[PDB]
Amino acid sequence: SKGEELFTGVVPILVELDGDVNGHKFSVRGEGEGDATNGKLTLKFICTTGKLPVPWPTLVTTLVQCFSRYPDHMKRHDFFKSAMPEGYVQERTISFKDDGTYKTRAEVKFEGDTLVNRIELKGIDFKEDGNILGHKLEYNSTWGSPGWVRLALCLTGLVLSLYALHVKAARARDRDYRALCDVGTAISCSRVFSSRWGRGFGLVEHVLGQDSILNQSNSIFGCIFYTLQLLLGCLRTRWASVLMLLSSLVSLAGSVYLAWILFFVLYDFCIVCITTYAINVSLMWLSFRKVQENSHNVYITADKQKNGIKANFKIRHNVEDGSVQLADHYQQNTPIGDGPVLLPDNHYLSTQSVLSKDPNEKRDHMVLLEFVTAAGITHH
Ligand SMILES: O=c1oc2ccccc2c(O)c1[C@@H]1C[C@H](c2ccc(-c3ccc(Br)cc3)cc2)Cc2ccccc21
Repeated sequence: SKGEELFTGVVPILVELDGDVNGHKFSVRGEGEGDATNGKLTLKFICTTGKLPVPWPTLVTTLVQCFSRYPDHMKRHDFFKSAMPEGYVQERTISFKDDGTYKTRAEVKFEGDTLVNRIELKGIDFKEDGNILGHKLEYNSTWGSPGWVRLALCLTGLVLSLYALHVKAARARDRDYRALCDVGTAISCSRVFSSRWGRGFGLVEHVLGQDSILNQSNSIFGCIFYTLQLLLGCLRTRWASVLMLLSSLVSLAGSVYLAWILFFVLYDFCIVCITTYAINVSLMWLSFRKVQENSHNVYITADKQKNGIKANFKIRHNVEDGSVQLADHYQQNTPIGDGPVLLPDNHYLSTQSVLSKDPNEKRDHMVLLEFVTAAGITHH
């Protein structure tokens, strides 16, 4: 498109936002530059009116997708640049799960040589004690609380594993030892932990032999697994999530095997064992949700009725208590001008945002670096 010529260099950016969230009025001004050749944005935003009444992370998506890097084989699908310099109107509804909603209307267009994004934001139905108005979101932390749920699951698993280790040793030292989980008759955790399936899962010896250092009491692996699940729950990185997921998958396989041993080999309804299986299913589901979460591609489709595009996507904001706050985004873009625009095939934008602080800035502010690449259409 002709608009493309406006983005091959470095372009100055002005962002102006007037907002009202549950009657708390505020204004933001941002300035910086966009480098669409590298899909890169660098901006600093200031709350001009005082303290921002919502967390800065919740405004990132509202505060110029014309600066996305569209690979060359996708140049025909870049609506945003094709609508320039005349610009486009961008409207969103952002639904914060179990909380309020933002509605935004922005005009994005060139004024002289500056790409200007002017935005009106209305927020309603937010909870004063919630994560948004209550300022409970992490700004950019790389480590934090694991959350009450993960903590309960992992400490319970760890405590049970430690007790199983203790039980195995005590029963090895006294045939008449009775554990708290020795309920009687057909329920003896002592017998379970003392069986060959209680060491190396009854499998290690058959691959690594019985001498191996990996042929440890199951509860040792349990201690390690629950401790690492909790510690990885303190990390805010993709790789910690993938590790949690893979280890949960292993724990799933092992739990099903051990349950089979319980019911068809040992004939023992081991309540503490079943409890660890339930904890393992819980952690499996948590790591599954985690891996899903925060991928956050912006899914774009053409809206021929408005000569524009629509998009939808999910943002996950880390909460200081270790939980996550979903922000479900619905988006529409319509050209301001009457000249031709590109209507794309289905695709998505992959976005990475880095939030930081200006050590010399005393006003409430956010420094933002952003990298966005178009994808979702195979180059073949
Ligand atoms: O101890 C046991 O003896 C048995 C002998 C016969 C039949 C059943 C069992 C039994 O049900 C287990 C489970 C094994 C569990 C555990 C949980 C997770 C992992 C683990 C997960 C992922 C990765 Br990666 C590595 C290890 C290992 C063990 C730890 C544990 C702790 C207390 C009580 C029971 C158990």
